[PDB]
Amino acid sequence: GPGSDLGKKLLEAARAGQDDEVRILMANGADVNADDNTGETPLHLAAYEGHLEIVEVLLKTGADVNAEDMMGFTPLHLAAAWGHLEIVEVLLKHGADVNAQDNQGVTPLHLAAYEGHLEFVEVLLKHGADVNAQDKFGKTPFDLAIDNGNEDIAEVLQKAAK
Amino acid sequence: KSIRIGPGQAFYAXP
Repeated sequence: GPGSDLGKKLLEAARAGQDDEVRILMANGADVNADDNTGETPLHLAAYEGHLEIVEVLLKTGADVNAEDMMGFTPLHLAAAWGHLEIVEVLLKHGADVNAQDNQGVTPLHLAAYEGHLEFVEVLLKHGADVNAQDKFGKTPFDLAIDNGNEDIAEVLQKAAK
Repeated sequence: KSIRIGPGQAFYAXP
């Protein structure tokens, strides 16, 4: 339909870190929540690529903070997995579902636990992350952490479980 | 397995 090309230009600009182009395209009515071939919205791609300024612009111009792509990822899943703490916090401040499950039952806490970033685990726990969530294999974040040598996280997750 | 999640990459993706 009309505007589809603006949405594709916006998706590219958010993926590529083109701050000014994003602003131009929004001022021209581009669909902030258009999605690409795998269901990524601009907010997904900005969070995936670590583009904090664009994440912020997209949120203020109406991005769906809890949009899901074809794998069930939300922007928060991608920001956690790729170690963008400020984006994780901004996303949560704007209503990101901290316990969002992708199509395999993986939550952001699972991801932070597996990757091994203690501060990400603490942030998510502080915002109500579910220590008891089980993915499609019955694994909790604890299971992922301990299975990946992230002992300090496993212990923090254990104490939270009590 | 391995590989971080991404647009076309599930968390559980084969070996």
